[PDB]
Amino acid sequence: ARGPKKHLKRLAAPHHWLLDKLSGCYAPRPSAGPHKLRESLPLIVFLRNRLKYALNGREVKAILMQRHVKVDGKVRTDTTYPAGFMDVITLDATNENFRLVYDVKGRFAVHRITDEEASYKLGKVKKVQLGKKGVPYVVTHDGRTIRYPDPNIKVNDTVKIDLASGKITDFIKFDAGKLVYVTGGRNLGRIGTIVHKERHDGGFDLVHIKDSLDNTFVTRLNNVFVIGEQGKPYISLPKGKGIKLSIAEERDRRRAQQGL
Amino acid sequence: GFPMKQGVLLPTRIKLLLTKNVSCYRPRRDGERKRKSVRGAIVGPDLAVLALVIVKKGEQELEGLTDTTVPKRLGPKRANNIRKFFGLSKEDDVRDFVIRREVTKGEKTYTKAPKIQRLVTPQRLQRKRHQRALKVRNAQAQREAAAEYAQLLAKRLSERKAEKAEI
Amino acid sequence: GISRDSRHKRSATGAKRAQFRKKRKFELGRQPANTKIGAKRIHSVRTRGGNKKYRALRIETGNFSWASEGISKKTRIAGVVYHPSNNELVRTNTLTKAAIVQIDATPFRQWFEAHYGQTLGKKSKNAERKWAARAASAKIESSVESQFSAGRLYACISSRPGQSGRCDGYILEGEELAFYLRRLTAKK
Amino acid sequence: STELTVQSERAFQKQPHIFNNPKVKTSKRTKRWYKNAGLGFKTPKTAIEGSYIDKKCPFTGLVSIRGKILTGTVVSTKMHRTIVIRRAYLHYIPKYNRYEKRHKNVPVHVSPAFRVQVGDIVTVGQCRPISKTVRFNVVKVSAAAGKANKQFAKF
Amino acid sequence: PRAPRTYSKTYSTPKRPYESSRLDAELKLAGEFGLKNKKEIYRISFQLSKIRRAARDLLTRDEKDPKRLFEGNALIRRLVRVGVLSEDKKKLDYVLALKVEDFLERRLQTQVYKLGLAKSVHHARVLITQR
RNA sequence: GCCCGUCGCUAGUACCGAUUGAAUGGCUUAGUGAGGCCUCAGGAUCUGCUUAGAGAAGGGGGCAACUCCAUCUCAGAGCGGA
RNA sequence: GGACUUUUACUUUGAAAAAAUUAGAGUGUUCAAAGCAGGCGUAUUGCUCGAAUAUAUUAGCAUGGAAUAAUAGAAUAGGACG
RNA sequence: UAUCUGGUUGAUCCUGCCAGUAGUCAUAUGCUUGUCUCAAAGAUUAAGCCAUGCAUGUCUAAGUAUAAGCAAUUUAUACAGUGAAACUGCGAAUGGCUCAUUAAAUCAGUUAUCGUUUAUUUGAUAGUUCCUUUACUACAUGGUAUAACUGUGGUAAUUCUAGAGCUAAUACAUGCUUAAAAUCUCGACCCUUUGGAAGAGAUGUAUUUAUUAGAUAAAAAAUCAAUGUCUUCGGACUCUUUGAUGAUUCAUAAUAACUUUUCGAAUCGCAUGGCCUUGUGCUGGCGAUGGUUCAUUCAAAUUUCUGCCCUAUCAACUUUCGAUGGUAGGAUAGUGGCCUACCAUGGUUUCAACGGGUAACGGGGAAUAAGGGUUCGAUUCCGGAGAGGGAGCCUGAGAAACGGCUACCA
Repeated sequence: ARGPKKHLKRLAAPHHWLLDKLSGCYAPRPSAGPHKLRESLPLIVFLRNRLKYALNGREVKAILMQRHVKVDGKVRTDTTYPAGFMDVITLDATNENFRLVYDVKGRFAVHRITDEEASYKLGKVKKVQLGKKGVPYVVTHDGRTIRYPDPNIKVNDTVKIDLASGKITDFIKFDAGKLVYVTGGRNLGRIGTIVHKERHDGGFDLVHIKDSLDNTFVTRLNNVFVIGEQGKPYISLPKGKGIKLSIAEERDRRRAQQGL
Repeated sequence: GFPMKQGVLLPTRIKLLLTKNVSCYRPRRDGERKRKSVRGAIVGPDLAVLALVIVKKGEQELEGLTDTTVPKRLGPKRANNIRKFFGLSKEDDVRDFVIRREVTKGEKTYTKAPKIQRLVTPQRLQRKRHQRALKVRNAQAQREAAAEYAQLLAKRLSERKAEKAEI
Repeated sequence: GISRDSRHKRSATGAKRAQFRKKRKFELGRQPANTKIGAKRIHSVRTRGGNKKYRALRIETGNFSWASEGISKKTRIAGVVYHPSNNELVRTNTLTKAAIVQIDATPFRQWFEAHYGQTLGKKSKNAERKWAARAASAKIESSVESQFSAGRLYACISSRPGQSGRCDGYILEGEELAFYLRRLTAKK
Repeated sequence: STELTVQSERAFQKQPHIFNNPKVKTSKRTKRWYKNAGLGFKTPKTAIEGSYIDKKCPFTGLVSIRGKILTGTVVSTKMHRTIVIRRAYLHYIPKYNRYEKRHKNVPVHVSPAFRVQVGDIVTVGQCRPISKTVRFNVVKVSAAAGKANKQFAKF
Repeated sequence: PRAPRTYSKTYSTPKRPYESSRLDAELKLAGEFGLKNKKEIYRISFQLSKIRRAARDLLTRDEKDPKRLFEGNALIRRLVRVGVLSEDKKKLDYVLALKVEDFLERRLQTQVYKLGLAKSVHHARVLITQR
């Protein structure tokens, strides 16, 4: 249709942003970046709609232009910046450090971390290819292009990044029995160690997963992100740790703690 | 009121396709062409005005022409243009020969000179120096990282020889 | 202009196809170069997303590779003498891929006489060591050397002249050369 | 289909960039290249033995099998190096809660490695646009000849 | 270009137009409770009729079906919170029973009377509506 | 008792029909073909690189012979560009 | 990793799956159509529950079934395994 | 939320339609109309025609200020505050509107690019640019030609512009540069062995061609042509390097070349200091804009499977002037009869082709509540198409754009 779309009609905007059906008309269209449109999160929805640090999007823009926010180490002035998974939100004033990881509902959750944890990133390798001048390279889910990796790193493995520097430090391979975070589908936001990989050549490898409640589910290799060992992630999970309570269970819990 | 146009011939009006960077037409948008009327370049009775230019002066002074003289409103702004209006050789410092313009702010006559561009300056030399410096630094950087991967691969090969020695 | 869509043109079933939408810029084609021999004239064409194509119209010199000798020189293209698509390209000496032309031979002569010390058709100590080291490698081939006598070498174009502005190609050799040999005389 | 003459075109049929040096006296004349489709598809003997050319061959040509893998019944082999196959099916209609016999004739390339005949059930693999109608390539002959010789003569 | 500000209606309307008996009963409810519209009855009888529907559909489900459990019990607790469903009869077979009168009797209209403050449902009306 | 058709009057609808009747729309033969785009030529002017003269400038460093780089100016000849 | 496999329909579970819309949970917009809010204290420098679930069939993928109903095979043995 | 009722008879039971009844995010219209909230709205007919206004522009300490601009002051005799105009850059290819065409088209659910283009954002990425190569080529930085402006003007008339005179660049056109190493060729000589060598040239990246490497299906041998590293001088060669995909002639690499030569910084802003051999020597901080290639993101272009309303008073259709396929080429960003040439005779059809109709844009959907259905969707989201009708095209990463141009018709 004659060229690049510049607007986003608030109604087509991804639901996991939790934007109200009315009041307004448009949404922030995530800038070009390290993350796909429908799995990012603009700074404005985070600062304003997720953190209540703002009301007018204009005020968000000001706040931001004041260099307060910084993502993964760089200041960032983009109002509708495509911040997404594993990214490190950093407020030097207020002394707050955030990491963007999924709920169990499927949304991005407000998660407060250490100042120490906020100095290294996790990154699922999406591809690893030989480069020009014979220099091999790995590229992870967030478009991070790191050269000279370990000759034992394949696709779908996961990786620990410096943030303050570029070098990959530690890495975990995609084996059976690995604490895995589901990043897509409606089984997303859950966590559960991996069971077994349905192969299928040239047509979507299915991944069999099991959480710490002996609940099982499948997905596809795409939505699967490796994050560690049994009971031993490499990042700070949030309240619930991807176990998915049924409607009746949730009903029971939220009306269990009820004594005013 | 239609304008002539050098190189059409015909002592008559013709309608041509006019483009960027060509007479009797200034565009209003990128690559905007327009078909406009234009008078020929051959003189005739239909001409209201004839733009002529003196090549040689006769034996008589013409009133508001030969008798009088107007100034070239501006002066040399680039470095070597200044160095060539007078011809100075890249030596005599250009910052004195820049024409300065007086202008009386009522009871405060002022002195304003251009802003010499293409001038070789300290800060330019500093930036240049930084270019070459940074370039070489990253060169050796990438070289040493290359040596590093060379080592890792080498003593990985060594661990493959060691492992193949185990079994 | 020239559209390369498939939206015109009958369905395989047969039916006439309606006119959905108008001509789009991206489905465009452009005119053939129809490139010929002699004097360098090449026009750059602006394509999609920048990227110039080079369109040779008249070309005199090209880069030709002697496949089995490991070398490649730059010679003057003498003339088209065969073409599998259209005979009209031969009568017109129009330059195009897969066209069979005759090149100059003399730089290839100079190289071979300077490399083997043997000379086609029909002193320095180090160079003697080399020319002696070689041989059992100077057999050429009947058809290639016979080709060398007349001083014109049957070559096959492999570059796209109306595309790259280059008229490169290889020398004919073996089964291929035999084919175009039989073919090129049996129609004369 | 093809058959005979191999070099029966105005141009010279040769596999691209498969140099066979004249000087180097070989006893096979011509150097042959080939690969494997994948997905389980055994590259037939007649493809590596043979001396055809077909750039639209999955096993020796310049195409790649990827996407859909279908099967069908050969209805047409009248053209050259290409066939038409009828894929039948049944269509569910809700209001009546019943089915109806439908079909589609898919155009598909067939390499001179195989030897097809009308009736042979065949397995094809989707490739790139080969022709005006062709997006599939015959990749396995599941049938045979429908017990042809089993209609022989008296005694 | 904005979102649809959704809506719906809250009343149905009798199929037969002039069934004298139903007119009698409807009238009785009106005068007894101090309603100005037959609509005020229709409304209720529609609301109720949706409940009952949701009820029937659950009753066909298998006992201890997750949806029957969660939603059925949710509906039940809902019909209790107001004052229509008794704590005695409290397992969605009475919600298949029920009647309009039980809904009618729970209005502020009805309560601001039934224990004094009014002496008539009409004085209840006039009081309520007058701030 | 009921009842069928020709025939007669008022209203309405549709059919057949000289006019080889008319109107709109989509396709379309043949002929004529504007226009931008491509291409062979064109050269109002306006410079370009190469060859050499006539007057000064700046020195690779010398007692005389010796000798490079940048710039500008007019009789005059080759190789191409806009 | 090497070597080959008669083809189907049916049914199950699952994945892949925008929102709004519908069905529907929670929250007293004073009620209500709605909205996705809100609720709590130290109401002088916080506390905190959410923003569910379901349907989403035909075709394509994936997985379990082996009744029903088709299909192919060893008779001029040109058969089966070794 | 599974209901009927009035009308053929003298009366009866039927058949059967007419009429009654109820709703419609369903239009209109009529009579009446007081309060709160919510707020659809020139779609239907005429994608009919339109007066006037407005709806697209845009500047950071950081490309270009000698406004004969304003402000003055706080140093500022190159400039520096602030800033009209003009240049340059990006944007105007989104938005908004309409439903005219469109019936295997669009759309949808599902796919593919081992079939391509992509501004941007994001992460990566660059020591080679000169030349018989000591009496040297600006790099302490090479060339003009222009607007604005001044001034002279033309027409009834426009966002019309002519002749003259000035002047900028991150515009235009040029054009130097930096380490070590090694690999290939040639090769002066010296000297016969089995042969080894001073020093001359080439080797950034991109582009075009040819060639080679890119192993791995479990394990061993002889010979010919070349010819490598170490001699324990008969000879051995031992450890030997391997990425990815289901799949490649893939990524990546080497050889011989090729090119009216792509790129490799003649740019800007704040600070202004280190270190002496005291040369305006040599260094040195922060980030701005740019710059080739790869990745990323936003895209786009095509593309597999299956699914559309009425119609037989449409049964055969398709190849004129491509219809279905093979070869080669051309053209494209690229796949392909997309086009050309040669060649063949193919392609669809009662499982309904082809043709006609549609008051037909497709979908999410909507109305109607026993179920199965019936009916509808121009219209707040998504996809497509158009800008009075047609074609053509410039600019550009992206348009066959119309609040762009060109031509024809109205």
